[PDB]
Amino acid sequence: GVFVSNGTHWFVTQRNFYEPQIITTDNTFVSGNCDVVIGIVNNTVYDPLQPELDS
Amino acid sequence: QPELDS
Amino acid sequence: PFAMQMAYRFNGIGVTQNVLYENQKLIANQFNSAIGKIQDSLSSTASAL
Ligand SMILES: *[C@@H]1O[C@H](CO)[C@@H](O[C@@H]2O[C@H](CO)[C@@H](O)[C@H](O)[C@H]2NC(C)=O)[C@H](O)[C@H]1NC(C)=O
Ligand SMILES: *[C@@H]1O[C@H](CO)[C@@H](O[C@@H]2O[C@H](CO)[C@@H](O)[C@H](O)[C@H]2NC(C)=O)[C@H](O)[C@H]1NC(C)=O
Ligand SMILES: *[C@@H]1O[C@H](CO)[C@@H](O)[C@H](O)[C@H]1NC(C)=O
Repeated sequence: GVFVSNGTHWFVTQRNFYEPQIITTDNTFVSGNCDVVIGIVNNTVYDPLQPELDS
Repeated sequence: QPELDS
Repeated sequence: PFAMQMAYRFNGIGVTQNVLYENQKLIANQFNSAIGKIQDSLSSTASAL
């Protein structure tokens, strides 16, 4: 999918039907550092497991 | 979750 | 945007889209050179058509 902004918050959605999701680490993949992407944006990436695996 | 509850 | 279009077309041939984003200037320079080669091959030939 694509990263979209509704004006204040960032989401990820599929390209052919608008259905926004919270950006997690099951949604995305990591590659490299932030200085070789023209147009990169600062935001947070949620961990979907760790706030309730702290046991 | 229900096994690595360290 | 055109670089996001090109990233999704890289994704269509089985290459991950970070390859496009990390090599964006090299890919655009290779494209502009190939367009120039078409143009001077049509300015210097006889029977392409
Ligand atoms: C963009 O999405 C965010 C998150 O879904 C919206 O934030 C919510 O706004 C309503 C009212 O404005 C609040 O009651 C909620 O508590 C907010 N949620 C969060 C998580 O902050 C935001 O309003 C949306 N912006 C637009 C322009 O639609
Ligand atoms: C996004 O966040 C980073 C920090 O995580 C910002 O990077 C800093 O930018 C200032 C301004 O040029 C530099 O002095 C710092 O050295 C940068 N930090 C690092 C670690 O490189 C960046 O400016 C933010 N982007 C935007 C658009 O605000
Ligand atoms: C988009 O254009 C603005 C100027 O209108 C420029 O500052 C910015 O770098 C451009 N972003 C990308 C991703 O090319």
